[PDB]
Amino acid sequence: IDVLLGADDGSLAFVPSEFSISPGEKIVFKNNAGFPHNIVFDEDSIPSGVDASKISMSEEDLLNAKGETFEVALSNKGEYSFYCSPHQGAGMVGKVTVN
Ligand SMILES: [Cu+2]
Repeated sequence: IDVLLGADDGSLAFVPSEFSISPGEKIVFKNNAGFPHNIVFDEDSIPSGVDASKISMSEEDLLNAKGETFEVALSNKGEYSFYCSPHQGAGMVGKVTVN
């Protein structure tokens, strides 16, 4: 599935920000607008025994050009909360369920 970082009007949002995938399905996060952006999974808000480090960016890492992507595949089922670190307070957060 594809997920925009930033809406086409420059809003600080994931598009879409809530979605479900099947296990081992890849997510392509693409830098669209209002970057730099990143994608961090909340270590306290993912399925038990998942290593966040394996599925996220560092808080200190950035995508800073139009069309940079980050891709991940999730296999444990459950809900995964993520955010963009610099824009978290703007409300650039999301949630995926692996079902
Ligand atoms: Cu952002």
